[PDB]
Amino acid sequence: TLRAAVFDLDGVLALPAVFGVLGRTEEALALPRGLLNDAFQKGGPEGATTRLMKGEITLSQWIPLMEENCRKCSETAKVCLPKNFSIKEIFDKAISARKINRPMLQAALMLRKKGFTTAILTNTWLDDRAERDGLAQLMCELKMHFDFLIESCQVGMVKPEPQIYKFLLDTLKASPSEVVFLDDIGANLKPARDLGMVTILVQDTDTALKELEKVTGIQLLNTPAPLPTSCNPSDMSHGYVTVKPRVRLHFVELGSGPAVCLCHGFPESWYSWRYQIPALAQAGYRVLAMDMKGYGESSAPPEIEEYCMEVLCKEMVTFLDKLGLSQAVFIGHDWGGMLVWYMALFYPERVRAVASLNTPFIPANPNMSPLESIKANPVFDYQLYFQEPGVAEAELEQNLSRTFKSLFRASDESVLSMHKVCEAGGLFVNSPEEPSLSRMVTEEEIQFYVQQFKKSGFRGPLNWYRNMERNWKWACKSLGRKILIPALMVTAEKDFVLVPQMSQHMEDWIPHLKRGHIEDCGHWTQMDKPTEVNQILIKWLDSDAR
Amino acid sequence: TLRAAVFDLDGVLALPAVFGVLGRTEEALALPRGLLNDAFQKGGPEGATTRLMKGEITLSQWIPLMEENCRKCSETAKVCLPKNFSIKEIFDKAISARKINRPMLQAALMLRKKGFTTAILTNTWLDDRAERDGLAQLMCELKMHFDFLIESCQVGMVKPEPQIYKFLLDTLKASPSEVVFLDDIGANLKPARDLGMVTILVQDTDTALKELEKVTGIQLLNTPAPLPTSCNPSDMSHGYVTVKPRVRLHFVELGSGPAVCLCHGFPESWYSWRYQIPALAQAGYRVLAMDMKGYGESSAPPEIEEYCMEVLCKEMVTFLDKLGLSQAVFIGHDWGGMLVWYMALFYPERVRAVASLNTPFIPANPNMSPLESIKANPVFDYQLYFQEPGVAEAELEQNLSRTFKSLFRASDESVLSMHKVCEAGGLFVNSPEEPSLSRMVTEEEIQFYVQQFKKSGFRGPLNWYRNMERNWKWACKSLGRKILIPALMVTAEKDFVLVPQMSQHMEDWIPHLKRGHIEDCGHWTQMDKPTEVNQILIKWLDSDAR
Ligand SMILES: Cn1c(N)c(N2CCCCC2)c(=O)[nH]c1=O
Ligand SMILES: Cn1c(N)c(N2CCCCC2)c(=O)[nH]c1=O
Ligand SMILES: [Mg+2]
Ligand SMILES: [Mg+2]
Repeated sequence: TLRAAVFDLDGVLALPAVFGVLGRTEEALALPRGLLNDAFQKGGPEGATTRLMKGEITLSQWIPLMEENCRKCSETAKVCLPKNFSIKEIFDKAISARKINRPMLQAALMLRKKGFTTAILTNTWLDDRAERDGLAQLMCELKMHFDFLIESCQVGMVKPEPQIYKFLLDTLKASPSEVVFLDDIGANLKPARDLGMVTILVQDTDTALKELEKVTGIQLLNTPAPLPTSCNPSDMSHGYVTVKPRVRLHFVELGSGPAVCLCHGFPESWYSWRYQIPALAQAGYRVLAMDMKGYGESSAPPEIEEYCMEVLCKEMVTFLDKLGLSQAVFIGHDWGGMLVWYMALFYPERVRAVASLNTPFIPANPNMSPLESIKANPVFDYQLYFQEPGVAEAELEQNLSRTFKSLFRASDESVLSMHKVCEAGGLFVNSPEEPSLSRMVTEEEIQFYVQQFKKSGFRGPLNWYRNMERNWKWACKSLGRKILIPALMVTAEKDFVLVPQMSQHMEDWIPHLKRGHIEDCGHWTQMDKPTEVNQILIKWLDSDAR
Repeated sequence: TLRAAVFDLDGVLALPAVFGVLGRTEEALALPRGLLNDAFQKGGPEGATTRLMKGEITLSQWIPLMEENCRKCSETAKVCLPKNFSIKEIFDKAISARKINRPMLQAALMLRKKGFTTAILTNTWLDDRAERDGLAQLMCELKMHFDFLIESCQVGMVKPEPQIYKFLLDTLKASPSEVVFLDDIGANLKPARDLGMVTILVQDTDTALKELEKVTGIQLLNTPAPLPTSCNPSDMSHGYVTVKPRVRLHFVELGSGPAVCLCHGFPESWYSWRYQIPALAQAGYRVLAMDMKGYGESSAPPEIEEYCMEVLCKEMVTFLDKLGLSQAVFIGHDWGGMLVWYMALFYPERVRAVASLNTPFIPANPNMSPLESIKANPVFDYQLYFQEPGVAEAELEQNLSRTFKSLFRASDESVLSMHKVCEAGGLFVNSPEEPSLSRMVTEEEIQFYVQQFKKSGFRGPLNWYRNMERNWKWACKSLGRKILIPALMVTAEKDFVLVPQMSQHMEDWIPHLKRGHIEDCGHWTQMDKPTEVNQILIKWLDSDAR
């Protein structure tokens, strides 16, 4: 029967509440108990604060009204306000003090995931203070997780007036007995209750979640640790830049602050960074998640040499130029990892910082041809399989579902040995027709990649492996150099190809190199361990790219 | 015969040159004359500096090599280097000291405009210093104006080695006698001269321009003040955001730093900001130039109410939300101007600063219906003409060329009175079939707008005028408020509709309002006076949005 959950903001989705800054201030300053609260509510439905909450006047216009209220209350209470008493100051601090109550957001997220319509209904104000960005940020971080946000000052109504609850019901398209509504103010519950809504009086969070959990019959408390926020492809800003006549690059873009350019591996997509994109934006960065050349909505010319590193890097430079970016932080995985190390080596003026997941930096060997080098590691045999134009294409294109469902698997779920791929005749010769779904991905996610690869298939992506000689000769030019810009290498314990030991000599070429290491993590790092990837990246960005 | 011009960077396109920081430093510090220069060149083709300029080693690797050179030179000159002597320090300062030599860039721009292929050919380095962004910025600002930039450290060759000039010729696809090449170092000219290139030894800029002007037969010196940099539509990053199921907004995006969202008027385009887009990026801002709803590559639903202010503003808010932007600066012109004032009034938490060109803020009159209000000004008659769906569409769509060529004219070139448009039967009933081209626009520019309006025509744009009652009622909600965030109103002397006197009472509603005023400037502000618009905006952004 319950179909919808509605949350207040102050004291429910965000803590501490401001009403409790009035109380704390009165104490701190030894003012009569309740004095500030009395000034706040002065005049009831006709007072300054209701005008504020209804959108009639802005925060800044209200501040001196509260001021006057406070003087009038202190005069009748026959006390003096303290020299330097300041409403602006009290509220500035209160508004910046208040953070998202994570357990409550997590319970709302959970209810939405099992099918609840969720809404935030709040008494709030039009904030024109110099410091208003703070609150704008909070509301953005919160509102994205909900079906609706109803704000008193946008609708001209306030809790507890009954018309707002009618407006709520109509927005939900639900009847009162389908709604649970949580608030920290009992008078605000009363009208919800009159209509027959389940209402929860929120004091400490855990008790309200207990009541919410009992009343919905869904686990909300003690639940396992949830994944980071993912990206819905059709809610993203999509960007397109032509870097030369036949080639346009596509990217998804989110957030503001230093530019951070994300470069995926083979055979992937911008969407491989779906767990990192909202977290890095949230952390104060401008994320640009690419489709690399050959993929998704980026161009995919047929010719092998279009995909050598030299050209790929020059095109990434052109990308910054057309976007008007003097630098970006470059973070890559797998092939995207090899590329960013090259950006570091050939265009350090354009790289604010560099990081790689899985892909080590190993200088080219000027004496050994890369083909020969490759034969020296049984686990790189798949690379030789990939050389002959057409062969890997036909296997990889034959059944896209099975391709992604076979590749994208956690380390304890593998279905492809990387062993003697050439001899076997294929990458999948000995894996199922219909693979089971990895714990790492939903069916919908597999299908996005399938739809992406329907545009150009595997020729462009495979081409990235078909320039071993050209990249070797180019890389040899850089053997005298070191990487001396900020740099982060992230190893993944259970990547059986890019093993962590392959990265061991990196400090000889990158002496100030920083590291993270992720246990129990296979090759598809970003989706296998998205929580730990995000922590290691944000911590490194904040300390080394900021 | 001369088809190509080639410029050096240090001492030609950028001043002061660094070689002249070696000289200045020796003086400043009372070291033997030439000592630093000797350490710099130590070892000639095999020395640290040639390795640097060839890309073998990075700037940071080079610094201690120069150091050692300097010690060895001071030992043989039997002098002491000064306590705290520091190469890193000397070059940090030198590299940040050096700016674009504007008269030289302006001469290159001019030669390119009359058909020269232009190139920058420079001895430079792979810069990995903590401060490398400085140089990255300079190179970006410079390189966009040229056909090629050839860098010693990317090609593995250096001036004066002859192979670089051969590489130059091949890049130009020109023969030596078609090339003028300018350098401040005579030894670098010598090989150009051996091949039969016109060469110019650059000491003071003006003399070299005199020689360049005589040798090309094109005026370069004393030329009139050029326009700001414009945008080539196909070199821009194009962005797309879906704000709700039927509506996607298109924008062009350039630069990094605080977000600045540009909102054009009727019947315009993102491209109306082509003169401001490169200047504001260059000034340290992230520009987002919209196609507003109804225009260009943004969606254009048929229904009138899709274009009322309330919906338009909510959709702009959604736009920030999906881009992950807590705020943008909003700068509008004409209709875009009315909109940004509404963003200021209804979402001040989301507006970092607001500016309008031409469009004043005039509070809705709660006693007078807006239709009646509109009849009160003979020069708003065109607004009534625009009400009847279909009528203005048919006139405006009939001949797109003539539409834009009639509208887009400077104030002394007008062809349409705004007088009794209804009575006359149209906006163009008494203007030419084939109008002449305004000084403000080239034929190509008129045609971009024509191509844009071929996608959706004039229904969506006209709709912006068809919600006078709905916007009035909405605007009445805001009559108690003031705008107290930073705000800039720009009047244009010769706009005969949005006259400057219409803005006179603005300080009653916006008490800290700043102003600029542009003389001799008609309605199409951004293109009529792009240089003065840019100065007034950058100066206001830098002081009020920063
Ligand atoms: C299971 N696995 C795995 N499939 C890969 N591939 C990445 C994509 C191309 C083929 C190899 C890897 O690099 N490391 C692994 O551990
Ligand atoms: C010449 N002129 C002019 N055409 C306009 N229009 C803008 C576009 C819609 C019709 C009116 C104006 O607002 N001010 C002017 O001075
Ligand atoms: Mg509350
Ligand atoms: Mg020079």
